[PDB]
Amino acid sequence: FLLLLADKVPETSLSVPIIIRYLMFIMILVAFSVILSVVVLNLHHRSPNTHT
Amino acid sequence: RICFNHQSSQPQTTKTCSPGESSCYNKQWSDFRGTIIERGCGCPTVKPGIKLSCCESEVCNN
Amino acid sequence: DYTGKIMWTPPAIFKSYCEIIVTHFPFDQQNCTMKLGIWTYDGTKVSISPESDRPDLSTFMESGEWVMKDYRGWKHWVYYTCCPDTPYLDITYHFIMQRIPLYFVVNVI
Ligand SMILES: *[C@@H]1O[C@H](CO)[C@@H](O[C@@H]2O[C@H](CO)[C@@H](O[C@@H]3O[C@H](CO[C@H]4O[C@H](CO[C@H]5O[C@H](CO)[C@@H](O)[C@H](O)[C@@H]5O[C@H]5O[C@H](CO)[C@@H](O)[C@H](O)[C@@H]5O)[C@@H](O)[C@H](O[C@H]5O[C@H](CO)[C@@H](O)[C@H](O)[C@@H]5O)[C@@H]4O)[C@@H](O)[C@H](O[C@H]4O[C@H](CO)[C@@H](O)[C@H](O)[C@@H]4O[C@H]4O[C@H](CO)[C@@H](O)[C@H](O)[C@@H]4O)[C@@H]3O)[C@H](O)[C@H]2NC(C)=O)[C@H](O)[C@H]1NC(C)=O
Repeated sequence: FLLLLADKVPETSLSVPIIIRYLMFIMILVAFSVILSVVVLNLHHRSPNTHT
Repeated sequence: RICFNHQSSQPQTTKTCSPGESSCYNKQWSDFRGTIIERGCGCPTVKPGIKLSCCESEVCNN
Repeated sequence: DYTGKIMWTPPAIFKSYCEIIVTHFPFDQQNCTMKLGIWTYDGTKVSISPESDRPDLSTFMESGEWVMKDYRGWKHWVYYTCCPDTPYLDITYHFIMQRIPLYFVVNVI
């Protein structure tokens, strides 16, 4: 979707358009979902031979 | 410390270099209209088309 | 005016060849010039002289991608080995331009 929008957004540096702010919000949210899923899987695959 | 600072075929004129400078240079190159000679103080870096000379005497860059 | 003094102020779109150092992009500063001179006459027939030490930016439209840091104009006298007492004149205006690195930090970095 970022690629899709790369050719339609003004190339000025006095502010960031609300649509790009929304896309970065969603992107960072997906990234944190990835991080916390890794954490959940790490907790799930623990055992007494490795962790107390 | 004293160099020539005139250009091309202009009447001769000299300058006193800064304290600690010992050299004098002579750049020559040709543009679309003719040949230019640049005389001054020091020894600079020149692009690979210029005839650069440097001398550590006095008034020896003519 | 009745004394013969002429003031002519025509518009122009200038497309100048400006070297672009890209070592520090998108945090780069550029030094772009505009060399002007009389084409067929030498400084003994047609002399030129700058009106002020630096360009007029009183009605300058702000850019959005660039910030004007400094600007100056310099006049040069050039003599050739062939012709000992004929100078060739030119005024060169330079503009030191700093880029605004927000679009590229939010979109690439
Ligand atoms: C961004 O990019 C820009 C473009 O690249 C870049 O611009 C450059 O900026 C620098 C400044 O930082 C500019 O350098 C200055 O240029 C001035 C103009 O130079 C030309 O004119 C000189 C004067 O010519 C007259 O006088 C001669 C005798 O003095 C005569 O022989 C001439 O015939 C002529 O006489 C006419 O005028 C007289 C008075 O007006 C009059 O009496 C007479 O009758 C007649 O009408 C020339 O000497 C000079 O030529 C030299 O340089 C060229 C190469 O450029 C050589 O090939 C020549 O052989 C020759 O050496 C130019 O044609 C200079 O005046 C100015 O010099 C002063 O400052 C320097 C500092 O280094 C001193 O070394 C120098 O002695 C001068 O000192 C005096 O003034 C300073 C303050 O200014 C002070 O110390 C003290 O008062 C001192 O007495 C200087 O060099 C440069 O030209 C720009 N380049 C351009 C525009 O292309 C810009 O910096 C960049 N920005 C960045 C990177 O930040």
